[PDB]
Amino acid sequence: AQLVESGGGVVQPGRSLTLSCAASGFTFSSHGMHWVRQAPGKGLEWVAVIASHGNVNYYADSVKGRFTISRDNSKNTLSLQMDSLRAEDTAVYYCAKESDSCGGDCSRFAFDVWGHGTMVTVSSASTKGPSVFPLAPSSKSTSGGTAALGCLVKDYFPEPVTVSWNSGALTSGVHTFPAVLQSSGLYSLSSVVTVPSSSLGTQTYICNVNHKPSNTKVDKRVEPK
Amino acid sequence: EIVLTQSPATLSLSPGERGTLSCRASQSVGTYLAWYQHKPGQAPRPLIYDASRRATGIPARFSGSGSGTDFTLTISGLEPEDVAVYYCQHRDSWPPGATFGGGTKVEIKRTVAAPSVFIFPPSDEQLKSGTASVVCLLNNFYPREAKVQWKVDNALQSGNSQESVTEQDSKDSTYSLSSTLTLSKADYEKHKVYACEVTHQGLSSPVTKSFNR
Repeated sequence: AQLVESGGGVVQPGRSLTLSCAASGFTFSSHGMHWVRQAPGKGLEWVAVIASHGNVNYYADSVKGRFTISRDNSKNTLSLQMDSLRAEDTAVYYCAKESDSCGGDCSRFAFDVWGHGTMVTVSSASTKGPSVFPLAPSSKSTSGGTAALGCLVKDYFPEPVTVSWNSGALTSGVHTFPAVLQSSGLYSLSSVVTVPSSSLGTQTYICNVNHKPSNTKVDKRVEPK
Repeated sequence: EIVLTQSPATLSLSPGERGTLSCRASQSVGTYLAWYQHKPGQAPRPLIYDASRRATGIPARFSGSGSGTDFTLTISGLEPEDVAVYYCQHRDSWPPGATFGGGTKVEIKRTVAAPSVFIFPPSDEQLKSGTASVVCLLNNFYPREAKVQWKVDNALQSGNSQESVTEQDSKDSTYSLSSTLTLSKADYEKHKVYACEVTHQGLSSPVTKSFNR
Protein backbone atom coordinates (compact mmCIF):
# COMPACT_ATOMS: atom_id res chain seq x y z
CA ALA A 1 0.00 0.00 0.00
CA GLN A 2 1.19 3.57 -0.73
CA LEU A 3 0.73 7.25 0.02
CA VAL A 4 1.57 9.24 -3.10
CA GLU A 5 2.80 12.66 -2.05
CA SER A 6 2.82 15.90 -4.01
CA GLY A 7 3.07 19.63 -3.48
CA GLY A 8 5.79 21.62 -1.79
CA GLY A 9 7.89 24.43 -3.18
CA VAL A 10 9.75 27.58 -2.31
CA VAL A 11 7.97 30.63 -0.94
CA GLN A 12 8.42 33.96 0.80
CA PRO A 13 7.72 34.19 4.54
CA GLY A 14 4.05 34.76 5.34
CA ARG A 15 2.94 32.95 2.17
CA SER A 16 1.18 29.59 1.58
CA LEU A 17 1.69 26.10 0.14
CA THR A 18 -0.56 23.04 -0.01
CA LEU A 19 0.70 19.47 0.32
CA SER A 20 -1.30 16.43 -0.78
CA CYS A 21 -1.19 12.63 -0.53
CA ALA A 22 -3.26 10.15 -2.51
CA ALA A 23 -4.02 6.73 -1.04
CA SER A 24 -3.28 3.60 -3.08
CA GLY A 25 -3.83 -0.05 -2.26
CA PHE A 26 -5.66 0.35 1.04
CA THR A 27 -8.96 1.68 2.37
CA PHE A 28 -8.21 5.35 3.00
CA SER A 29 -11.30 6.15 5.06
CA SER A 30 -10.49 3.35 7.52
CA HIS A 31 -7.37 5.05 8.88
CA GLY A 32 -6.24 8.13 10.74
CA MET A 33 -3.73 10.25 8.82
CA HIS A 34 -0.73 12.33 9.91
CA TRP A 35 1.86 14.81 8.73
CA VAL A 36 5.46 14.61 10.01
CA ARG A 37 8.43 16.80 9.12
CA GLN A 38 12.17 17.04 9.37
CA ALA A 39 13.93 20.39 9.36
CA PRO A 40 17.58 20.62 8.24
CA GLY A 41 19.80 19.54 11.13
CA LYS A 42 16.87 18.39 13.25
CA GLY A 43 15.00 15.17 13.98
CA LEU A 44 11.54 13.98 13.00
CA GLU A 45 8.73 16.23 14.28
CA TRP A 46 5.03 15.32 14.38
CA VAL A 47 2.87 18.06 12.82
CA ALA A 48 -0.82 17.11 12.71
CA VAL A 49 -3.47 14.38 12.68
CA ILE A 50 -6.95 13.92 11.26
CA ALA A 51 -9.14 10.98 12.29
CA SER A 52 -10.30 8.39 9.74
CA HIS A 53 -13.65 10.11 9.18
CA GLY A 54 -12.33 13.64 9.50
CA ASN A 55 -14.30 14.48 12.65
CA VAL A 56 -11.32 15.06 14.97
CA ASN A 57 -8.04 16.82 14.27
CA TYR A 58 -5.03 17.97 16.27
CA TYR A 59 -1.92 20.07 15.74
CA ALA A 60 1.57 20.50 17.11
CA ASP A 61 1.81 23.78 19.07
CA SER A 62 4.41 24.99 16.55
CA VAL A 63 1.90 25.01 13.68
CA LYS A 64 -1.46 25.41 15.44
CA GLY A 65 -3.48 28.26 13.95
CA ARG A 66 -1.33 28.37 10.81
CA PHE A 67 -1.62 24.92 9.23
CA THR A 68 -4.91 23.21 8.35
CA ILE A 69 -5.15 19.45 7.94
CA SER A 70 -8.03 18.01 5.96
CA ARG A 71 -9.01 14.89 4.06
CA ASP A 72 -11.29 13.94 1.22
CA ASN A 73 -12.76 10.48 1.73
CA SER A 74 -14.41 10.74 -1.67
CA LYS A 75 -11.23 11.39 -3.66
CA ASN A 76 -9.19 9.51 -1.05
CA THR A 77 -6.67 12.27 -0.52
CA LEU A 78 -5.06 13.94 2.49
CA SER A 79 -4.11 17.64 2.56
CA LEU A 80 -1.98 20.03 4.59
CA GLN A 81 -2.69 23.69 3.92
CA MET A 82 0.27 25.66 5.18
CA ASP A 83 -0.50 29.36 5.66
CA SER A 84 1.54 32.07 7.39
CA LEU A 85 4.79 30.23 6.67
CA ARG A 86 7.96 30.92 8.68
CA ALA A 87 11.59 30.23 7.81
CA GLU A 88 11.64 27.56 10.52
CA ASP A 89 8.85 25.69 8.73
CA THR A 90 11.53 24.84 6.15
CA ALA A 91 11.62 21.04 6.14
CA VAL A 92 10.89 17.80 4.33
CA TYR A 93 7.22 16.93 4.92
CA TYR A 94 5.83 13.38 5.01
CA CYS A 95 2.27 12.13 5.14
CA ALA A 96 1.86 8.97 7.24
CA LYS A 97 -0.84 6.31 7.73
CA GLU A 98 -1.72 4.94 11.20
CA SER A 99 -0.67 1.33 11.71
CA ASP A 100 -3.30 -1.44 11.62
CA SER A 101 -4.97 -3.31 14.44
CA CYS A 102 -4.58 -7.08 14.10
CA GLY A 103 -7.09 -8.65 16.45
CA GLY A 104 -5.63 -7.43 19.72
CA ASP A 105 -1.82 -7.50 19.64
CA CYS A 106 -1.32 -4.53 17.26
CA SER A 107 -1.93 -0.84 18.00
CA ARG A 108 -2.77 2.06 15.70
CA PHE A 109 -0.08 4.22 17.29
CA ALA A 110 2.73 3.69 14.80
CA PHE A 111 3.09 4.81 11.18
CA ASP A 112 3.21 1.96 8.68
CA VAL A 113 2.92 3.74 5.32
CA TRP A 114 4.83 6.95 4.53
CA GLY A 115 4.77 9.39 1.63
CA HIS A 116 8.15 9.84 -0.04
CA GLY A 117 8.66 13.31 1.42
CA THR A 118 8.52 16.71 -0.25
CA MET A 119 10.52 19.83 0.45
CA VAL A 120 9.05 23.10 1.67
CA THR A 121 11.44 26.04 1.73
CA VAL A 122 10.51 29.38 3.26
CA SER A 123 12.90 32.28 2.69
CA SER A 124 13.00 35.99 1.89
CA ALA A 125 15.73 35.21 -0.67
CA SER A 126 14.89 35.29 -4.37
CA THR A 127 16.21 33.09 -7.18
CA LYS A 128 19.89 33.75 -7.88
CA GLY A 129 22.47 31.68 -9.75
CA PRO A 130 25.87 30.98 -8.21
CA SER A 131 29.23 32.50 -8.90
CA VAL A 132 31.76 29.72 -9.46
CA PHE A 133 35.32 30.33 -8.26
CA PRO A 134 38.35 28.09 -8.59
CA LEU A 135 40.03 26.42 -5.67
CA ALA A 136 43.44 26.07 -7.36
CA PRO A 137 45.85 23.30 -6.31
CA SER A 138 48.65 24.55 -4.07
CA SER A 139 51.88 25.75 -5.70
CA LYS A 140 53.50 23.44 -3.14
CA SER A 141 51.94 20.42 -4.85
CA THR A 142 54.71 18.02 -5.87
CA SER A 143 55.04 14.48 -7.25
CA GLY A 144 54.73 11.62 -4.77
CA GLY A 145 52.13 13.59 -2.83
CA THR A 146 48.41 14.27 -3.06
CA ALA A 147 46.96 17.52 -4.41
CA ALA A 148 43.51 19.01 -3.75
CA LEU A 149 41.57 21.28 -6.06
CA GLY A 150 37.96 22.32 -6.39
CA CYS A 151 35.25 24.86 -7.12
CA LEU A 152 33.52 27.22 -4.75
CA VAL A 153 29.86 27.54 -5.74
CA LYS A 154 28.81 30.70 -3.97
CA ASP A 155 25.67 32.75 -3.33
CA TYR A 156 22.79 30.88 -4.94
CA PHE A 157 19.10 30.25 -4.19
CA PRO A 158 17.27 27.96 -3.89
CA GLU A 159 18.71 24.50 -3.44
CA PRO A 160 19.91 22.44 -5.22
CA VAL A 161 22.99 22.71 -7.40
CA THR A 162 24.61 19.75 -9.11
CA VAL A 163 28.36 19.45 -9.63
CA SER A 164 30.27 16.95 -11.72
CA TRP A 165 33.91 16.78 -12.74
CA ASN A 166 35.11 16.31 -16.33
CA SER A 167 31.51 15.69 -17.44
CA GLY A 168 31.23 12.73 -15.09
CA ALA A 169 34.50 11.07 -16.09
CA LEU A 170 36.10 11.90 -12.73
CA THR A 171 34.47 10.41 -9.60
CA SER A 172 37.29 8.91 -7.56
CA GLY A 173 38.29 11.24 -4.70
CA VAL A 174 35.48 13.72 -5.36
CA HIS A 175 33.68 15.31 -2.41
CA THR A 176 30.81 17.71 -3.05
CA PHE A 177 29.85 19.16 0.33
CA PRO A 178 26.41 19.89 1.76
CA ALA A 179 25.52 23.50 1.07
CA VAL A 180 25.66 25.93 3.94
CA LEU A 181 23.02 28.65 4.40
CA GLN A 182 24.69 32.05 4.78
CA SER A 183 23.38 34.96 6.85
CA SER A 184 22.56 36.63 3.55
CA GLY A 185 19.98 33.90 2.94
CA LEU A 186 22.02 32.53 0.01
CA TYR A 187 23.64 29.09 -0.18
CA SER A 188 27.28 28.26 -0.74
CA LEU A 189 29.04 24.94 -1.25
CA SER A 190 32.41 23.65 -2.32
CA SER A 191 33.21 20.67 -4.49
CA VAL A 192 36.73 19.28 -4.29
CA VAL A 193 38.76 16.40 -5.60
CA THR A 194 42.07 14.97 -4.42
CA VAL A 195 44.35 13.61 -7.11
CA PRO A 196 47.97 12.52 -7.34
CA SER A 197 50.11 15.68 -7.49
CA SER A 198 51.80 13.98 -10.44
CA SER A 199 48.55 14.18 -12.41
CA LEU A 200 48.74 18.00 -12.49
CA GLY A 201 51.34 17.55 -15.21
CA THR A 202 48.95 15.89 -17.65
CA GLN A 203 45.30 16.13 -16.62
CA THR A 204 42.67 18.80 -17.21
CA TYR A 205 40.19 19.38 -14.35
CA ILE A 206 36.85 21.01 -15.11
CA CYS A 207 33.97 21.39 -12.69
CA ASN A 208 30.51 21.31 -14.26
CA VAL A 209 28.05 23.33 -12.22
CA ASN A 210 24.32 23.43 -12.76
CA HIS A 211 21.70 25.47 -10.96
CA LYS A 212 18.42 24.74 -12.71
CA PRO A 213 16.22 27.31 -10.90
CA SER A 214 18.29 30.15 -12.46
CA ASN A 215 19.22 28.32 -15.66
CA THR A 216 22.88 28.68 -14.67
CA LYS A 217 25.36 26.38 -16.43
CA VAL A 218 29.07 26.87 -15.72
CA ASP A 219 32.08 24.78 -16.75
CA LYS A 220 35.16 26.03 -14.93
CA ARG A 221 38.69 24.76 -15.54
CA VAL A 222 40.78 24.64 -12.38
CA GLU A 223 44.57 24.97 -12.85
CA PRO A 224 47.60 25.82 -10.69
CA LYS A 225 47.88 29.61 -10.35
CA GLU B 1 4.39 15.94 28.01
CA ILE B 2 6.08 12.73 26.83
CA VAL B 3 9.76 13.04 26.01
CA LEU B 4 11.79 10.24 24.44
CA THR B 5 15.53 10.30 25.11
CA GLN B 6 17.77 8.30 22.78
CA SER B 7 21.35 7.27 23.42
CA PRO B 8 24.04 7.09 22.33
CA ALA B 9 23.90 10.11 20.01
CA THR B 10 26.09 8.17 17.58
CA LEU B 11 26.67 4.42 17.69
CA SER B 12 29.79 3.22 15.90
CA LEU B 13 29.82 -0.42 14.83
CA SER B 14 32.33 -2.42 12.81
CA PRO B 15 30.69 -4.41 10.01
CA GLY B 16 29.29 -7.53 11.67
CA GLU B 17 29.40 -6.00 15.17
CA ARG B 18 26.42 -6.24 17.53
CA GLY B 19 25.02 -2.96 18.85
CA THR B 20 22.25 -1.73 21.13
CA LEU B 21 20.30 1.53 20.83
CA SER B 22 18.48 2.95 23.86
CA CYS B 23 15.22 4.90 24.03
CA ARG B 24 13.90 6.03 27.39
CA ALA B 25 10.53 7.66 27.97
CA SER B 26 10.00 10.44 30.52
CA GLN B 27 7.08 8.42 31.92
CA SER B 28 5.64 4.96 31.24
CA VAL B 29 4.30 4.40 27.72
CA GLY B 30 3.58 0.71 28.13
CA THR B 31 4.53 -0.97 24.86
CA TYR B 32 3.43 1.93 22.64
CA LEU B 33 6.90 2.47 21.22
CA ALA B 34 7.97 2.18 17.60
CA TRP B 35 11.35 2.32 15.82
CA TYR B 36 12.12 3.75 12.36
CA GLN B 37 15.22 3.70 10.19
CA HIS B 38 15.89 6.92 8.28
CA LYS B 39 18.33 7.67 5.51
CA PRO B 40 18.78 11.12 3.91
CA GLY B 41 16.47 11.64 0.95
CA GLN B 42 13.95 8.88 1.64
CA ALA B 43 10.97 8.22 3.90
CA PRO B 44 11.44 6.85 7.43
CA ARG B 45 11.22 3.05 7.31
CA PRO B 46 9.22 1.24 10.03
CA LEU B 47 11.35 -1.36 11.82
CA ILE B 48 9.56 -2.24 15.02
CA TYR B 49 5.94 -1.75 16.14
CA ASP B 50 4.57 -1.93 19.69
CA ALA B 51 8.04 -2.32 21.28
CA SER B 52 8.91 -5.78 19.93
CA ARG B 53 6.95 -6.64 16.77
CA ARG B 54 9.04 -6.61 13.57
CA ALA B 55 7.54 -4.71 10.64
CA THR B 56 6.83 -6.50 7.35
CA GLY B 57 10.02 -7.52 5.56
CA ILE B 58 12.41 -6.39 8.29
CA PRO B 59 15.37 -8.80 8.70
CA ALA B 60 15.66 -10.71 11.97
CA ARG B 61 18.91 -8.94 12.86
CA PHE B 62 16.72 -6.06 14.08
CA SER B 63 14.98 -6.78 17.40
CA GLY B 64 13.03 -4.54 19.76
CA SER B 65 12.51 -4.99 23.48
CA GLY B 66 11.27 -3.24 26.57
CA SER B 67 8.18 -1.86 28.24
CA GLY B 68 7.36 1.06 30.51
CA THR B 69 10.15 3.60 30.20
CA ASP B 70 13.20 1.70 28.96
CA PHE B 71 13.39 0.39 25.39
CA THR B 72 16.16 -1.03 23.21
CA LEU B 73 16.73 -1.72 19.55
CA THR B 74 19.37 -4.38 18.92
CA ILE B 75 21.25 -4.86 15.65
CA SER B 76 22.79 -8.32 15.95
CA GLY B 77 25.54 -7.46 13.43
CA LEU B 78 25.85 -4.30 11.36
CA GLU B 79 25.50 -4.62 7.60
CA PRO B 80 26.61 -1.64 5.50
CA GLU B 81 23.02 -0.74 4.49
CA ASP B 82 22.16 -0.38 8.19
CA VAL B 83 24.02 2.93 8.34
CA ALA B 84 21.22 5.39 9.06
CA VAL B 85 19.61 7.45 11.80
CA TYR B 86 17.22 5.49 14.03
CA TYR B 87 14.23 7.10 15.80
CA CYS B 88 11.91 5.82 18.44
CA GLN B 89 8.33 7.08 18.47
CA HIS B 90 5.33 7.10 20.82
CA ARG B 91 1.67 7.92 20.41
CA ASP B 92 -1.55 7.23 22.27
CA SER B 93 -5.22 7.84 21.45
CA TRP B 94 -5.89 11.09 23.33
CA PRO B 95 -4.34 13.56 23.15
CA PRO B 96 -3.32 12.09 19.78
CA GLY B 97 0.01 13.73 18.91
CA ALA B 98 3.12 11.64 18.26
CA THR B 99 6.46 12.14 19.98
CA PHE B 100 9.86 11.20 18.48
CA GLY B 101 13.18 10.58 20.10
CA GLY B 102 16.05 12.75 18.88
CA GLY B 103 17.67 9.97 16.89
CA THR B 104 20.72 7.76 17.13
CA LYS B 105 23.12 7.89 14.21
CA VAL B 106 24.50 4.44 13.39
CA GLU B 107 27.80 4.58 11.50
CA ILE B 108 30.52 2.18 10.46
CA LYS B 109 33.49 2.00 12.82
CA ARG B 110 36.95 1.72 11.26
CA THR B 111 40.56 2.38 12.18
CA VAL B 112 41.64 5.96 12.84
CA ALA B 113 42.54 7.94 9.71
CA ALA B 114 44.12 11.39 9.95
CA PRO B 115 42.89 14.01 7.50
CA SER B 116 45.00 15.41 4.75
CA VAL B 117 44.63 19.17 5.11
CA PHE B 118 44.56 21.85 2.41
CA ILE B 119 44.02 25.61 2.46
CA PHE B 120 42.79 27.72 -0.46
CA PRO B 121 43.21 31.50 -0.69
CA PRO B 122 40.41 33.48 -2.33
CA SER B 123 40.60 33.64 -6.12
CA ASP B 124 41.42 36.93 -7.80
CA GLU B 125 38.07 36.56 -9.55
CA GLN B 126 36.15 36.51 -6.27
CA LEU B 127 38.23 39.39 -4.92
CA LYS B 128 37.10 41.40 -7.96
CA SER B 129 33.56 41.17 -6.58
CA GLY B 130 34.27 42.54 -3.09
CA THR B 131 34.26 39.34 -1.03
CA ALA B 132 37.00 36.98 0.12
CA SER B 133 36.40 33.33 0.94
CA VAL B 134 39.23 31.24 2.39
CA VAL B 135 38.62 27.49 2.29
CA CYS B 136 40.08 24.73 4.47
CA LEU B 137 39.63 21.10 3.44
CA LEU B 138 39.96 18.09 5.75
CA ASN B 139 40.00 15.05 3.46
CA ASN B 140 39.02 11.45 4.35
CA PHE B 141 39.38 11.18 8.12
CA TYR B 142 37.94 8.97 10.86
CA PRO B 143 36.38 9.38 13.37
CA ARG B 144 34.11 12.29 12.53
CA GLU B 145 35.18 14.53 15.41
CA ALA B 146 37.46 17.34 14.28
CA LYS B 147 38.16 20.94 15.22
CA VAL B 148 38.99 23.68 12.75
CA GLN B 149 39.99 27.13 13.92
CA TRP B 150 40.78 30.13 11.77
CA LYS B 151 43.47 32.62 12.74
CA VAL B 152 44.15 35.90 10.97
CA ASP B 153 47.44 37.52 11.96
CA ASN B 154 47.16 35.17 14.97
CA ALA B 155 43.74 36.50 15.96
CA LEU B 156 41.20 33.73 16.58
CA GLN B 157 38.21 34.22 14.28
CA SER B 158 34.69 33.84 15.59
CA GLY B 159 31.32 34.05 13.86
CA ASN B 160 32.64 34.39 10.30
CA SER B 161 33.18 30.79 9.31
CA GLN B 162 30.88 27.93 8.40
CA GLU B 163 31.57 24.27 7.86
CA SER B 164 30.06 21.30 6.14
CA VAL B 165 30.71 17.55 6.44
CA THR B 166 30.07 14.78 3.90
CA GLU B 167 28.12 11.62 4.69
CA GLN B 168 30.31 8.62 5.57
CA ASP B 169 32.21 7.46 2.46
CA SER B 170 30.76 4.35 0.84
CA LYS B 171 34.24 3.00 -0.02
CA ASP B 172 36.48 3.78 2.96
CA SER B 173 34.05 4.87 5.71
CA THR B 174 35.76 8.22 6.26
CA TYR B 175 34.38 11.73 6.55
CA SER B 176 35.50 14.93 4.84
CA LEU B 177 34.98 18.50 6.03
CA SER B 178 35.10 21.96 4.49
CA SER B 179 35.39 25.16 6.51
CA THR B 180 34.96 28.53 4.81
CA LEU B 181 36.09 31.79 6.35
CA THR B 182 34.35 34.80 4.79
CA LEU B 183 35.57 38.40 4.99
CA SER B 184 34.87 41.61 3.12
CA LYS B 185 37.52 42.35 0.53
CA ALA B 186 38.41 45.43 2.60
CA ASP B 187 38.87 43.35 5.75
CA TYR B 188 40.83 40.69 3.85
CA GLU B 189 43.27 43.31 2.56
CA LYS B 190 43.93 44.56 6.11
CA HIS B 191 45.78 41.39 7.12
CA LYS B 192 48.68 39.23 5.93
CA VAL B 193 48.68 35.74 7.39
CA TYR B 194 45.68 33.42 7.01
CA ALA B 195 45.82 30.16 8.92
CA CYS B 196 43.64 27.07 9.43
CA GLU B 197 44.37 25.06 12.63
CA VAL B 198 43.10 21.47 12.49
CA THR B 199 42.79 19.13 15.46
CA HIS B 200 42.04 15.44 14.92
CA GLN B 201 42.91 12.35 16.93
CA GLY B 202 44.72 10.86 13.94
CA LEU B 203 47.18 13.77 14.07
CA SER B 204 50.00 13.70 16.62
CA SER B 205 49.81 17.48 16.82
CA PRO B 206 47.29 19.89 15.38
CA VAL B 207 48.17 20.84 11.80
CA THR B 208 48.40 24.48 10.77
CA LYS B 209 48.04 25.39 7.08
CA SER B 210 48.74 29.01 6.19
CA PHE B 211 49.60 31.52 3.48
CA ASN B 212 50.65 35.16 3.11
CA ARG B 213 48.03 37.18 1.19
